[PDB]
Amino acid sequence: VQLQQSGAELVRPGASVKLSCTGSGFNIKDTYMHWVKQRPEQGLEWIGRIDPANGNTKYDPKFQGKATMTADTSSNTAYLQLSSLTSEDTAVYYCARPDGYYGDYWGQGTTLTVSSATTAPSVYPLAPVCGDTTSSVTLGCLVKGYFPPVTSSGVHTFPAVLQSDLYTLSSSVITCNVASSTK
Amino acid sequence: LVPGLVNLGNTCFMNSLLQGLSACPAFIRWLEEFTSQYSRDQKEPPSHQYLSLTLLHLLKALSCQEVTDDEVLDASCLLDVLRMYRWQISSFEEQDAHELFHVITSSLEDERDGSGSHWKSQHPFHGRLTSNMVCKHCEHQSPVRFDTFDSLSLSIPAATWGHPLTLDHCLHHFISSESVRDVVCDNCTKIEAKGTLNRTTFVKQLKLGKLPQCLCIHLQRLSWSSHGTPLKRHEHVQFNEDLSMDEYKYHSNASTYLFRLMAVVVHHGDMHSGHFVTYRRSPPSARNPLSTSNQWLWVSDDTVRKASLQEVLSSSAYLLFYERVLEVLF
Amino acid sequence: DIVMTQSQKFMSTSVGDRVSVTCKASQNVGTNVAWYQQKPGQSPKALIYSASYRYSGVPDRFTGSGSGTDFTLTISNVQSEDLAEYFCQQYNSFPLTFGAGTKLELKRADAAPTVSIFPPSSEQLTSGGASVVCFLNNFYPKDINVKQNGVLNSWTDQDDSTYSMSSTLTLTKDEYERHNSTHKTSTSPIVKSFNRN
Ligand SMILES: */C(N)=[N+]1\[C@H]2CC[C@@H]1[C@H](NC(=O)c1ccc(-c3cccc(C4(C#N)CC4)c3)cc1Cl)C2
Ligand SMILES: [Zn+2]
Repeated sequence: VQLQQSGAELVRPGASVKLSCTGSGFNIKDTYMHWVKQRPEQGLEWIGRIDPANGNTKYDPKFQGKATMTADTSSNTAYLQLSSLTSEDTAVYYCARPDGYYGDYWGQGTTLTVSSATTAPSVYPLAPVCGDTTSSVTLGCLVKGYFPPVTSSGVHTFPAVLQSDLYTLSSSVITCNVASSTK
Repeated sequence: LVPGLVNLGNTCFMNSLLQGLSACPAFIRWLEEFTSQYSRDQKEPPSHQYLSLTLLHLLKALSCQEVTDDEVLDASCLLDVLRMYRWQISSFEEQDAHELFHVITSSLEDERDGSGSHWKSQHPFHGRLTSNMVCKHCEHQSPVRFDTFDSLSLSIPAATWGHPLTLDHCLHHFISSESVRDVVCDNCTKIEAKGTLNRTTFVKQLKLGKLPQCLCIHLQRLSWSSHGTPLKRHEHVQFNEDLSMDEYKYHSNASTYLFRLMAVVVHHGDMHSGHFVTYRRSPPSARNPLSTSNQWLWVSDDTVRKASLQEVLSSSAYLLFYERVLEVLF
Repeated sequence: DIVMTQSQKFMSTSVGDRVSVTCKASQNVGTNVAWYQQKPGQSPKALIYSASYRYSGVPDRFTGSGSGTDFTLTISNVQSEDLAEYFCQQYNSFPLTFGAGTKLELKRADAAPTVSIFPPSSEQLTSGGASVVCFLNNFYPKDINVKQNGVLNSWTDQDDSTYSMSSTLTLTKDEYERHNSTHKTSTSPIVKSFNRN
């Protein structure tokens, strides 16, 4: 029994978006539903609450003139509409349906990203050849400036970082093996 | 086994309550105490106790086995004595088990005041609230003001997140009290340049001062809509057999206040079909009268049935009758 | 609005420890707090409601506690399933505000990092770039401080269990060859060198 969600997508700032959530073993008309935003620094933020049996929607007043909550019964689906986006709206958005015996149902996340973007990187090895064999030594490589998401022991891989409206990533351990990407 | 109570028509708001009261042994002992108490040197004789003897006569019969097999008792005698006090029913919403609980307690206070020359004891449902105010800006606090109760009548809160409702939530909603504004503080010596220390915001603090021996908790399930139509709350409120009341005490001390469930009055249906019914513990035997039981019962006027605790806890409670117990062993 | 404040963003634990995550409320929220668990790469899981009641399938390990304004979630006889982010949520007042979240972490004996830096690759200079990189691998106490502008840092989530980090500067061709000239376990920095040839 799942609370299924729509996939991710990208838009430019100033645009407007719609996200979707659908049931699979229940009718969303039975019980209230929430949407919450998540992003690593500011954390989890509740945006609003809908009673799918009618038009009643309750909002956090920071979102009230910018988010909009809707639903449909026959398609068993609720929609969240987002307006006039900025980089501060780049986040993961969850739906939630509460339950009294089990924990409340959450769906798989829906990621949303906004930027004045596509770019495939070039990968740059990081071998200290002019150094010394000193054996107990390490090597690595990096991929520089990519957009929008890219492809055994001894290895460590570091998460991506937005350099400035494009991503960078590196890993440590030339031999690399250890159209989003185009190897 | 307990005897049933007859009900032709409109008498089951009293049968359900009588089955609940008879499940509180402290209330029965208070009645045996109250109806036999007197003072020796006094010159006025005590005023007669029609209600407390009638109520004791019934509740003592409802805390033993039925005196002939499958007997059904008749509490219409109590209706007649309540009409010797100031009470008649005018409308349908006064056929309420909670209304009758207050009619009874109020009338027992009449019997108490009516024998003022003799010490008659106070009934075990009586308790006190404490109103208090603290200044947000300077932590100074006010003297306490008291209020009295025979039942904790709890409004049922509206859903925020869809988590299940609990008796903890309804109790905290009742005692939780708001911030207050535009209020003068004397420790702040405020108003204006007429004093010389730092209009303020207070916080109202409402907690429990005297906790009763028998605790009656009421869920306000029956109310009216905006435009004169009946509104019923069907939401399940999760309650437990053992209830801690330490979180609601005014006094900040370590001594524990713990209650054990004795009976649950339930309201079933809606208009035309509506009915009051009672879950309750079975009364102990004439051997071991002091050791209460763990076999529950479902009583519906003339009908009595064995019940499991899962059935009692899953019900939609209207009145919860709790009794003070010292420690957890059961 | 309700401000929910958890004490520490990270908390250390032994494998069979007794951990208590704490939260402070802005004022009396009654009994109306719920505790959530979230493993990385997954959506939250509700554990406790009404401050102390458990949901179905939640182990006896998880104890909710608190009333009014101060609350604690306790995991006792900790298990390797319990390493995750943990949130509190208040539902007394709209908006239904959450806490900041505490990642609880698995402790072993301390370890200092091993360090590396690498000069820009020829593929960079032959395309204008000149970024230089540092690796800071396998430190156990998570805290660091490392060294200007043009800088990027990236942290791993701890594994064997240990932390690891990358850091880098992102210069261009001419300025790189023009301007050629710590951890919980050390009193001094150990950043290595590169100069030229
Ligand atoms: C035996 N227990 N039954 C017959 C006598 C008593 C009941 C039946 N009466 C009811 O069930 C009854 C009584 C009272 C209310 C009531 C009480 C308080 C407030 C209201 C509201 C109004 N108006 C807001 C609903 C209703 C309801 C019922 Cl159904 C007959
Ligand atoms: Zn003051």
